Amino acid sequence: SNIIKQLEQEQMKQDVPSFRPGDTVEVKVWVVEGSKKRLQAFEGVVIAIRNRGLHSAFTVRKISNGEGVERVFQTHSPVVDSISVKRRGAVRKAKLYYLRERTGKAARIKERLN
Amino acid sequence: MIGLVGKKVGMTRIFTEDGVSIPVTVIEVEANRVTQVKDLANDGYRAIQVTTGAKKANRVTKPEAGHFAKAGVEAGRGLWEFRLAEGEEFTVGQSISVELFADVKKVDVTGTSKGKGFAGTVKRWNFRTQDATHGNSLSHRVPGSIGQNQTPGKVFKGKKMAGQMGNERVTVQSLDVVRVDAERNLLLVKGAVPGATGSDLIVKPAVKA
Amino acid sequence: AVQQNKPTRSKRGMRRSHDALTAVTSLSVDKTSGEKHLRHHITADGYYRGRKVIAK
Amino acid sequence: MRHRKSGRQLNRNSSHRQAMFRNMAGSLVRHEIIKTTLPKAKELRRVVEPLITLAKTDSVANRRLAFARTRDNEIVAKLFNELGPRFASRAGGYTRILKCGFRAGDNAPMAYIELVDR
Amino acid sequence: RTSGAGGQHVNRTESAVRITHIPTGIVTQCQNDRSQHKNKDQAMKQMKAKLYELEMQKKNA
Amino acid sequence: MIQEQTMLNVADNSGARRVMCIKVLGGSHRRYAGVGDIIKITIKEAIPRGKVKKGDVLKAVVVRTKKGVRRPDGSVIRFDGNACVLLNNNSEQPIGTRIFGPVTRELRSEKFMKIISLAPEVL
RNA sequence: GAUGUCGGCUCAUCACAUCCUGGGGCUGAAGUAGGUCCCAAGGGUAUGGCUGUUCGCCAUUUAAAGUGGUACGCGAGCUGGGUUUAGAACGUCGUGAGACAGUUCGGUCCCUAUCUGCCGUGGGCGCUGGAGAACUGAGGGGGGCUGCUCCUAGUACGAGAGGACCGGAGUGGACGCAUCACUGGUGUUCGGGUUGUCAUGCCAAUGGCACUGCCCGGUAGCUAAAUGCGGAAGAGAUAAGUGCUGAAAGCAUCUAAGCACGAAACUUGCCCCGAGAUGAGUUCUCCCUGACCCUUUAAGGGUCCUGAAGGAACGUUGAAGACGACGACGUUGAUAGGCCGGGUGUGUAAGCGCAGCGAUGCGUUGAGCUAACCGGUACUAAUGAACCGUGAGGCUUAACCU
RNA sequence: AAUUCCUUGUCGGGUAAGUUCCGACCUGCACGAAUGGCGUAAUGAUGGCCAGGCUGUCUCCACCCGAGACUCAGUGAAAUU
RNA sequence: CACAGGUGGUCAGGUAGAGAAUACCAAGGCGCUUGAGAGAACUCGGGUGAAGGAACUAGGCAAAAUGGUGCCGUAACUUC
RNA sequence: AGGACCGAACCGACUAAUGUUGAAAAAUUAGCGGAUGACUUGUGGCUGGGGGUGAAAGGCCAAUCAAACCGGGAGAUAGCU
Ligand SMILES: [K+]
Ligand SMILES: [K+]
Ligand SMILES: [K+]
Ligand SMILES: [K+]
Ligand SMILES: [K+]
Ligand SMILES: [K+]
Ligand SMILES: [K+]
Ligand SMILES: [K+]
Ligand SMILES: [K+]
Ligand SMILES: [K+]
Ligand SMILES: [K+]
Ligand SMILES: [K+]
Ligand SMILES: [K+]
Ligand SMILES: [K+]
Ligand SMILES: [K+]
Ligand SMILES: [K+]
Ligand SMILES: [K+]
Ligand SMILES: [K+]
Ligand SMILES: [K+]
Ligand SMILES: [K+]
Ligand SMILES: [K+]
Ligand SMILES: [Mg+2]
Ligand SMILES: [Mg+2]
Ligand SMILES: [Mg+2]
Ligand SMILES: [Mg+2]
Ligand SMILES: [Mg+2]
Ligand SMILES: [Mg+2]
Ligand SMILES: [Mg+2]
Ligand SMILES: [Mg+2]
Ligand SMILES: [Mg+2]
Ligand SMILES: [Mg+2]
Ligand SMILES: [Mg+2]
Ligand SMILES: [Mg+2]
Ligand SMILES: [Mg+2]
Ligand SMILES: [Mg+2]
Ligand SMILES: [Mg+2]
Ligand SMILES: [Mg+2]
Ligand SMILES: [Mg+2]
Ligand SMILES: [Mg+2]
Ligand SMILES: [Mg+2]
Ligand SMILES: [Mg+2]
Ligand SMILES: [Mg+2]
Ligand SMILES: [Mg+2]
Ligand SMILES: [Mg+2]
Ligand SMILES: [Mg+2]
Ligand SMILES: [Mg+2]
Ligand SMILES: [Mg+2]
Ligand SMILES: [Mg+2]
Ligand SMILES: [Mg+2]
Ligand SMILES: [Mg+2]
Ligand SMILES: [Mg+2]
Ligand SMILES: [Mg+2]
Ligand SMILES: [Mg+2]
Ligand SMILES: [Mg+2]
Ligand SMILES: [Mg+2]
Ligand SMILES: [Mg+2]
Ligand SMILES: [Mg+2]
Ligand SMILES: [Mg+2]
Ligand SMILES: [Mg+2]
Ligand SMILES: [Mg+2]
Ligand SMILES: [Mg+2]
Ligand SMILES: [Mg+2]
Ligand SMILES: [Mg+2]
Ligand SMILES: [Mg+2]
Ligand SMILES: [Mg+2]
Ligand SMILES: [Mg+2]
Ligand SMILES: [Mg+2]
Ligand SMILES: [Mg+2]
Ligand SMILES: [Mg+2]
Ligand SMILES: [Mg+2]
Ligand SMILES: [Mg+2]
Ligand SMILES: [Mg+2]
Ligand SMILES: [Mg+2]
Ligand SMILES: [Mg+2]
Ligand SMILES: [Mg+2]
Ligand SMILES: [Mg+2]
Ligand SMILES: [Mg+2]
Ligand SMILES: [Mg+2]
Ligand SMILES: [Mg+2]
Ligand SMILES: [Mg+2]
Ligand SMILES: [Mg+2]
Ligand SMILES: [Mg+2]
Ligand SMILES: [Mg+2]
Ligand SMILES: [Mg+2]
Repeated sequence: SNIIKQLEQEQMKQDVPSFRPGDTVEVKVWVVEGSKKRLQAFEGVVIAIRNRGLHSAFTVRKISNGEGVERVFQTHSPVVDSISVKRRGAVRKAKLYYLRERTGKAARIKERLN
Repeated sequence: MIGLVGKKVGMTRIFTEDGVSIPVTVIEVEANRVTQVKDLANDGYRAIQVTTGAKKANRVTKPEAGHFAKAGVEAGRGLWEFRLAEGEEFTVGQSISVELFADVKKVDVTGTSKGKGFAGTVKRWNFRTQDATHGNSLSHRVPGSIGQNQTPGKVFKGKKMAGQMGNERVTVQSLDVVRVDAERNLLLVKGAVPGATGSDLIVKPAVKA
Repeated sequence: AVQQNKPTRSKRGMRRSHDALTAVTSLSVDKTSGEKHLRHHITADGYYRGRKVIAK
Repeated sequence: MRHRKSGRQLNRNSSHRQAMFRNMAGSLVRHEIIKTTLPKAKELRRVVEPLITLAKTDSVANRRLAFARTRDNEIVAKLFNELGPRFASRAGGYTRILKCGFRAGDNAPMAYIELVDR
Repeated sequence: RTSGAGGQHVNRTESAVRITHIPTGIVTQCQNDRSQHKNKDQAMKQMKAKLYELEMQKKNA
Repeated sequence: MIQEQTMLNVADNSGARRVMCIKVLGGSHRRYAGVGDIIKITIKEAIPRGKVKKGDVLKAVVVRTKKGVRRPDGSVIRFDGNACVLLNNNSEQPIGTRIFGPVTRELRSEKFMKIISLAPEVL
């Protein structure tokens, strides 16, 4: 209700950039090893977005060292330091789950040039 | 220590600065008014009766109205009792706020679990279903055997069978108190507590510790 | 499965002790036509709460 | 369990329910009062009233939408030419249900459902 | 129970006998007779014969 | 989420190409093994001149799963296949000398420091 | 005048002759690790290969993979591989029909629960005027498992190798309870793509049917693989065992008098049910303060008047529910529908314009549509009434006022 | 071995593990040459074993759509005793 | 039995299709002689399913899966 | 050309589930085999009970088959209940 909505508004981030499925994004996240805390960059195609307020999430898919990796980021998590859109993709679906069966040329996404 | 009566508002998350998401239940604990104090001389045991919330004046019956009026408090939506330790002492009409849990680390939350209705043995007691194929006849989710032969020639009491599941009093123990918000009358506890959204909860300091 | 012994008329009556019907507690009286009707239902003449709701 | 679920199955499959409510909405718009069973009337509210809310605003898109909901140009025309203007100021509740006893054939609870300005 | 037990009796009765020599691990088994006692006697004879055969094999080696 | 009969790829260069989980170690009635868990494997396919031969039984540590792992903030990392790294029965140290493909932070233990150091990328 | 069977499956329940975990004695017990016996039944006590198998062997685990009873538990619960009819064949026997604790291939498993029992859920009356609540707790049930790592400490012990007791912390397996914030499943009630065909006069745009035609996403709800929590600590009395003081028996002696320890067993502590606990309990509050007549004259029956507190009924309903029941609400109202705004999902509707020969693209346009969600809103339906329930509540004896 | 009791014979293959299967061996309880012997392409709703695909068969079940079961109105059996 | 059984011949429209298959239709004929609700267990008939993938079982039973046309190409063995 | 191939009608009946006081005294649903032949089907005919007929199962001969049904001998006989 209003109580929960208030508790979530006071936590939600304010600078989340606009991105859409098919966009290529780079997400800088905080990696804590021993005592040192640094940023690791995960770059790939956004294949799913879940708009749920504080509980918003998005899935990014990349091909790292010959293996397909999908990572689901909680948008307002403090561990997600930064999100930047490196390329705008032109798709017609909200969820690009068909990309899991495609590799190389077949997985190309046309650029949204406007 | 005594507890409080609250309402289950819902579930959320709290993001700590070190990147941890804590699942929390939000409990709206408004002021609890003491409507009666019981002692050894008159009642044989030491406890306080409290009420909370508000009720329709035309849905408060005259017996309830008189009981509230003797205490001099507004009619709440119910009455609950809390046993008193020998140190604790309250007075009729006193109001107790969520600040009582300011220094409490863990709590026990009791509520009426969500009702499932008439439930089968598979759902209610985690019985294993019989084979779905391989000739099985009409006996896919049935209990199976329910006893031995002529000895004892009966079914034992407490046999696990199908029946009403849920809609009963359930207590979850030793939940962390994530946050006590006095101004909003909020108790944020870590984890899930019994009952649906908008149900009554009884929150006590943890008895195990 | 079937009975080993014939049940009695006593047991039959005991079972049927809960089969009794309940008469309607009371009938409402329309404020305009004066006709008795089931509460929250229209009358036989097409009246409900004093208003002619269905003609004929 | 059916916790927080809406819609009556009415001992029918989905396509049958949809067709029956399309027909019943057409009949209710045509005659402005019909006699059906009480559960069917309570379900017919949730179908007919959005049609009138749609007909409140007259446009080609809305007319085609109303046709898709109720495949009858007579009902579409009556909606958009009479019922929209008739119920323009009314917020909701364009229908009322009056319980009217029990059906002789099967003791089914019956009710008239009619337009509130009839 | 013996294999291919045919009848209520045979299905129910424990007639087959197996004898295992713990030091050696050699096992003999008999289920030819309806009587457990006869099967045990025959299996004992076979076990004695197998132990003797093992010792004779060692000596011949 | 690896159980018995599950076929896994090999993330090292020990020579195996396909292995099969035959036991999830570490507890009675234990069902699944996630990333960072040790399983008993048999080698189903191997390269001709590898350090291991088809039909061998040894241990492995699961390093990639399709079910994925979950981080404290609720995030989940999923891979496209199930991959493990072979280990000796006794020492439980990696057999190969190279590790192929990314591994996760769940291996950050004094037990699997060799795998962490050799991994191309740690997530 | 019929008590169906081996094994498996589902579900068990008890014993103890204890497999693990708990306690102890002796040891040919240095430590680690064992042997053996005593106490202890609280919990726990594998997955696979082969075989119809029980058994067994084998692989790999585990703290452990206990031994038994229960019609060798359990077919009006399932199965039907073996067994066990009728077909057929091999070996073998018989001249033959046929036969084989020889083998081989094939071969109908019914029952709508009356009673007891059991799991749940109501109705009636009772509890001594009626009623609404909150309790107490006699009693009953649930729960009770354990690994590994680290510290103590490379300490005690040991020639070395190796390597503790006691105590403390962390993190797991299995199990159970709850919940849906996250990750997911489902989501024939939301959006879209698309094949065939038919129809809406036609175009365009839509609808029907083809398993939701096939699909791709997905709200609410339900849900696990998801994520919170639990087993305890403590106390009492003990088992085997260890003792103290101490005679009988000048010594000795744990015992006879007296005293102290002593375990997952017991009884509590934790959770749930619980006053039909007929021994029906307690507390708080509310309501009812009229007259008359008879009889067999009393816990008697009428007559009139009166009809309370409250309940029930009806209606709108509900994360409550098979029906009952339980909860919310009924105009002095947010109970449901609608409506409004938001959200969410889907993915840029139609119509028009432009480009293109055209399929189509672009713009308008993140457009359109959007269930169960959230916040509001009396527009619709929750009607005044009526119905049940009474009129101060027995006797005896105490104590107190009187 | 549709035949072998002993017997899950022994050895090889296949599997982490194989009383089944395949290849040998010969010690044929109790094969054997028209109640034919030994082969054999093709064929088989024929028996056994193995692999790939594929999956709720299973780990371990969850949700959904319908027909019943449940309630109301009408009619209205049965075995058994 | 107003019974999901059996019962010979003749006729043979459209679109897609090789087709008398199959889908939607025409002419024509029907909605199957109890309904109304609700939306428990359980049974029946379907749909979908994370990770795994025969670990199930006597046995891959059941289910899932494959599926058209044209072209390329196709092993042992063979009675060719 | 073919007791050729694929596949409807047609003829059958290999598997499973359902049903088992059934919709049905042998079926339904999903699959399955044959489908120019030793094929299938209509009408009529003939073979008769120790008889027929049987690509052989003691199968079939009117829901009856190691000797059909109906009537008679007949109140067979029953050391049995
Ligand atoms: K009727
Ligand atoms: K012990
Ligand atoms: K000992
Ligand atoms: K025990
Ligand atoms: K055996
Ligand atoms: K047992
Ligand atoms: K029985
Ligand atoms: K009885
Ligand atoms: K969820
Ligand atoms: K969901
Ligand atoms: K169409
Ligand atoms: K002494
Ligand atoms: K009472
Ligand atoms: K409303
Ligand atoms: K557009
Ligand atoms: K447009
Ligand atoms: K939108
Ligand atoms: K032979
Ligand atoms: K001959
Ligand atoms: K064959
Ligand atoms: K004859
Ligand atoms: Mg419920
Ligand atoms: Mg059956
Ligand atoms: Mg079934
Ligand atoms: Mg009755
Ligand atoms: Mg609702
Ligand atoms: Mg019905
Ligand atoms: Mg008898
Ligand atoms: Mg003992
Ligand atoms: Mg005991
Ligand atoms: Mg105890
Ligand atoms: Mg087998
Ligand atoms: Mg016995
Ligand atoms: Mg047994
Ligand atoms: Mg038995
Ligand atoms: Mg039985
Ligand atoms: Mg059999
Ligand atoms: Mg021969
Ligand atoms: Mg057969
Ligand atoms: Mg049965
Ligand atoms: Mg107990
Ligand atoms: Mg939610
Ligand atoms: Mg989803
Ligand atoms: Mg659609
Ligand atoms: Mg068109
Ligand atoms: Mg049509
Ligand atoms: Mg359809
Ligand atoms: Mg313990
Ligand atoms: Mg109930
Ligand atoms: Mg949106
Ligand atoms: Mg459209
Ligand atoms: Mg071998
Ligand atoms: Mg052989
Ligand atoms: Mg001869
Ligand atoms: Mg021959
Ligand atoms: Mg043939
Ligand atoms: Mg009836
Ligand atoms: Mg009929
Ligand atoms: Mg017919
Ligand atoms: Mg045609
Ligand atoms: Mg057809
Ligand atoms: Mg009918
Ligand atoms: Mg259903
Ligand atoms: Mg089903
Ligand atoms: Mg779907
Ligand atoms: Mg499916
Ligand atoms: Mg799956
Ligand atoms: Mg999958
Ligand atoms: Mg696979
Ligand atoms: Mg197997
Ligand atoms: Mg196998
Ligand atoms: Mg098995
Ligand atoms: Mg099959
Ligand atoms: Mg299929
Ligand atoms: Mg042919
Ligand atoms: Mg054919
Ligand atoms: Mg035939
Ligand atoms: Mg068929
Ligand atoms: Mg053929
Ligand atoms: Mg015919
Ligand atoms: Mg016949
Ligand atoms: Mg004769
Ligand atoms: Mg006679
Ligand atoms: Mg005579």
